[PDB]
Amino acid sequence: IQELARALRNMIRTGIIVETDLNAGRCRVQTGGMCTDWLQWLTHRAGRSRTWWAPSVGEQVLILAVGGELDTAFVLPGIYSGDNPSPSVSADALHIRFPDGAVIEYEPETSALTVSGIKTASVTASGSVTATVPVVMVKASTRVTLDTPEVVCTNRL
Amino acid sequence: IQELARALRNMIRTGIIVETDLNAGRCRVQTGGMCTDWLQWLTHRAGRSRTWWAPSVGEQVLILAVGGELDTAFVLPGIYSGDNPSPSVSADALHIRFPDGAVIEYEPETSALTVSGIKTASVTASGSVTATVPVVMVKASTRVTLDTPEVVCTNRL
Amino acid sequence: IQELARALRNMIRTGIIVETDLNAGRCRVQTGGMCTDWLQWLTHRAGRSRTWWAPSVGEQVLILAVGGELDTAFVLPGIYSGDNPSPSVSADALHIRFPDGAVIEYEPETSALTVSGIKTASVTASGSVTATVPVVMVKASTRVTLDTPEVVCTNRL
Ligand SMILES: [Cl-]
Repeated sequence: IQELARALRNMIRTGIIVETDLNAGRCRVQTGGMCTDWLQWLTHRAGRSRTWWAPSVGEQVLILAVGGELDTAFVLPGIYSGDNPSPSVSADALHIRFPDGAVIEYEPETSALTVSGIKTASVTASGSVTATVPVVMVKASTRVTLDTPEVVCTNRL
Repeated sequence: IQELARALRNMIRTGIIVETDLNAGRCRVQTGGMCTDWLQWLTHRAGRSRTWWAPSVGEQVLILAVGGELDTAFVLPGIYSGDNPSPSVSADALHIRFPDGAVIEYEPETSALTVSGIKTASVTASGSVTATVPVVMVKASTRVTLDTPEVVCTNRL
Repeated sequence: IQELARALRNMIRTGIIVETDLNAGRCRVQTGGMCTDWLQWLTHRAGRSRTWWAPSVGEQVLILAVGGELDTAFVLPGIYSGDNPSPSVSADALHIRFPDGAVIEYEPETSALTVSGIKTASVTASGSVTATVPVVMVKASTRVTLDTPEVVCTNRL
């Protein structure tokens, strides 16, 4: 029958985000000769842990229709394109490129953890922050301020 | 035929996690008028790099059936709900909210990297940990301990 | 009809990565009695933010065919296997295991943020890096170097 085939071909589609609604957490997607209604996108976690990282206009995605009584569809980022190419060719590295030019990266080849291209950086811990490593370098252009009752240097200078 | 249509509608479904098996890495999901058998969930990576971040009871997910000789199905988190709403409305930020209230976040708008709401924090490196930035502030309520043969302050006090 | 059923069963498949092309960002996958052509894989983000974390040979994945005029298919990691088992059983923790043995982990149970098993670690910020916590420990086997015009210890020693 002719629409079982229509339902099957529309079950999984690919397309481009054309509009986002950050409050609703929904987007509209151009796929084939139409633009979808407002669809939710899948995120990494939406349970006891919750992630948020909104897809952007121009981002290529899959659209998965559930069909049935419900008949909703969901958006799943993301697919590399000419406009949005892979930011790396590394065999094993996790590489994250933010639109401000910042990079978060771990490269298992050199075992190098890299954060760069940012302005601010804050860690607020209630108990302990420790660091255990042969060499530590701080290159402060302005000054390092040590707001504490106490600093123990263990040996020499 | 009437079950091609049944297979098609059951190919992609949405539902809610009702039980987890952390040892097996499987979950059961309520979808429509039934609860699935124990299904594996998809994770970010399961190769040379491996991720683990178990979905939780109450989390809304997609279920994707492979059909065929195999006929298995897999669970894919996650979809925002009333119980589990988006933890942010930020246009570009990666925002992670843990159930202990901790937040990991980078906001490209302010280029601010944020870790907060945690107790402990440990970095164990075999070689070098360096930090290159104009201003550095440490606000230790108790004390900072510098267990090293040597600390070079490069200029003044 | 006999190939609506063939299209339906081939719509969603599972298989194993047998070859990768890091430049093209494509992989070939063994599924059933065949190996696919070069298929793109889905990544976390491919928009204003862009992620890269290539799947590896031996990694079990889903393959999603879009059918239709396009008829392409996309690869979605990842599924735990005997070769690539879950690196954790933790109820709430995000756990990342790199092939160099490094671990990135937050465990909400103990509220402990863990980075370990790495060699290098660099943060390059243009403005501020601050840290706000009762206890701070640095255990430098070799030396800590403070390349700054100024360090203010706020009280005592
Ligand atoms: Cl992800």
